[PDB]
Amino acid sequence: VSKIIDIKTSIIKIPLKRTFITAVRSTNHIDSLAVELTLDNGVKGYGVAPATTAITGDTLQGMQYIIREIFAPVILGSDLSDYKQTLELAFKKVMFNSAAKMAIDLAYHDLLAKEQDISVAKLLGAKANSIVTDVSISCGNVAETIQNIQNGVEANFTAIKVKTGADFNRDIQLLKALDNEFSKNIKFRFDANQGWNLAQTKQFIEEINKYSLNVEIIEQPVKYYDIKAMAEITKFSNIPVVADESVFDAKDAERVIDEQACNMINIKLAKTGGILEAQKIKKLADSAGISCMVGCMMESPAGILATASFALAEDITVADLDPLDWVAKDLYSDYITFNEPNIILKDNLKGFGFNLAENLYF
Amino acid sequence: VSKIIDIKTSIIKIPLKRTFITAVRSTNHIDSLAVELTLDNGVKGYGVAPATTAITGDTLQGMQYIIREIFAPVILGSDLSDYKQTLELAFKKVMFNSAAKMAIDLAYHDLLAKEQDISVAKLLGAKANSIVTDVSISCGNVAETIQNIQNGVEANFTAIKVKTGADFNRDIQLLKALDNEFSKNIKFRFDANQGWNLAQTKQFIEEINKYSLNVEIIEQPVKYYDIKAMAEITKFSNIPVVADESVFDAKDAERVIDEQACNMINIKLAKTGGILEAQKIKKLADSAGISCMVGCMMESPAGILATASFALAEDITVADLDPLDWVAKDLYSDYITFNEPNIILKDNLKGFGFNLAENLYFQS
Ligand SMILES: O=C(O)/C=C/C(=O)O
Ligand SMILES: [Mg+2]
Repeated sequence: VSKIIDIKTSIIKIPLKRTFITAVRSTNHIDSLAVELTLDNGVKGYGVAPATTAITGDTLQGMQYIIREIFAPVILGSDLSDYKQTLELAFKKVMFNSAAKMAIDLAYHDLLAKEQDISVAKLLGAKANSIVTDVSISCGNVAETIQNIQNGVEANFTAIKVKTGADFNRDIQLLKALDNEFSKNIKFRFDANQGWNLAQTKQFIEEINKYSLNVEIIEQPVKYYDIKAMAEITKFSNIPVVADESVFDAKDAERVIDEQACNMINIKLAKTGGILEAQKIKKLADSAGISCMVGCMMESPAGILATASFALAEDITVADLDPLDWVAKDLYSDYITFNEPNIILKDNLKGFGFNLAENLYF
Repeated sequence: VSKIIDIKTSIIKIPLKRTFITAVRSTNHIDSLAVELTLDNGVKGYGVAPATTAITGDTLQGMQYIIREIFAPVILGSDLSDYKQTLELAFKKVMFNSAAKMAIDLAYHDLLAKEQDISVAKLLGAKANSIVTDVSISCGNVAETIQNIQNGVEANFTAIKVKTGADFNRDIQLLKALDNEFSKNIKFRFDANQGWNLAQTKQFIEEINKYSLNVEIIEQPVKYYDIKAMAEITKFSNIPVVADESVFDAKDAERVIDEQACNMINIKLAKTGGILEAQKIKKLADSAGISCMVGCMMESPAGILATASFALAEDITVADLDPLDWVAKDLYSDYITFNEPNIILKDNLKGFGFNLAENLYFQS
């Protein structure tokens, strides 16, 4: 039987086509750690995860140490077929650092798929190859935001993720401008990234209802830990409420289900620590009648591919996967065609379908 | 008006005299990161935090990067007196990594006290200089466990923290041996490190009550996130239930208070990310009528001194501060008198008094 006999890691930095600015940070590149697992039959698997320290607490340096010194001793010499057990044993030695776990989990799935000579998407049960993404619009003044949205529509996106929560007055006034400039064929997804309080959230919802807008979701309006407010907003709202930072893992999902704190969960592999835990969330959500979407960090097209593979296998059609729009096409053109707004997996790939040759070998 | 003009770090590795084993992990050593903040008047201040990856997720490598590349740009050039808003802005850039935050928070407190020519304990409002600690006992077979406790008793410890949760059958059998070997002048504290399930915890508490033992606390019997079981256990138990891993920060404290999920919170600076957040927890607990104790990771004496200084200032008298007993005396004797089981702060130290630059080479 196949055993994992080697583990390597590599830091990969990808340039962005434009400056990416968040509440805490500004950057021109993506930081990623890649891991390579080698079987004793020569087959190599790969996984790639972002270090988004502000969200998951991961750092490249921490991930590298965790994988080399903590996970590796558990993994080396183990049978591939025992992966579920090996991963449970390995991950229980580390609190948090979900992105480090993601990299390992993905590499394992790459191995499992390659051993069957299929794609990871196929391994996971996917049939369809294509998923629609929104385009993500950064915070800004009303004028430039309206323009950014217009560029998105002209680029063929009909689903628009509008970031809010930085300036509440701006968020409210934006609604008037949206109602004037756009019809109901454009659908909006707001993500406040924890920036609103309870009263503000209610106001924003009421304000939406004063206009005629197609608004699909209100995402993470309040602090990740204020589950009471999330439940109250979910009850108050006529628009589906999405838990993002409130849900990393299956036990977080259990809490928001128990407390009725959202209508939909935004699953991100960098939060879940990869595909196994993401599957557990989807299963819990299905049982509870809670819908799921998929999302990502500003991260490698490799992570996007893994996420799209998971969503296609899980019948998740709502996706915020835009980072492909931020990087050079030739980075992903071997495994993905992005014909906006469609992310389309290429045919006949083995495993995920990307290799690290340039980073690891050249 | 003093301004922070440099930030440097050094790794510290310390060997343990004996093996530390809990339900979560086993180790013979402590890995820590020390940070040094330099003021423009030349005064330096220090903090030290453990990398206990299985508990706080911190690593030496992540801590180094966070402190030098993430926190440092926010801190460098800032006025010392701006510490509260500087730490708030810096800490917002990093989710988790509470031990990295502890190191920086402690270094700031060292500076604050030094600038007033007093000890940190004095800065925080302490009156007393002495706190009593238990000694903790590694998971192991019954015979070796009894021997370790006997060692502790002969060393003058009367409060004994017994690690459980690794082997439940052993845990139950041990109670019989304790009852046979020790009087009620010995006070036991059980800590399962999350290792039991709900049914086991109830059975253990029932078993305790079949014997004659002086049992002070049952600590974190179940998973950190099973707040429902913690509440059920708290309501079932005649013994105070302590939340440890269930409470890192003030918002965790609010949750366990709201859900009646413990009788007491074990405050650790490596979980809170330092003194400022630990003070917020204590205040919430006081308002809720919930008691606090202080605890630690298996960590350097520098973290122990910082924690004792906080406890003394907050009128916290219940302490699991034992790592001094696991390491060479000469590591702490500059700043602490440990007349077991009493941790006594030395007189007339400025700031904490760690004296780290003497033994460590700090680099930016
Ligand atoms: O593993 C440690 O460092 C400490 C654990 C505890 O005392 O709870
Ligand atoms: Mg979001």
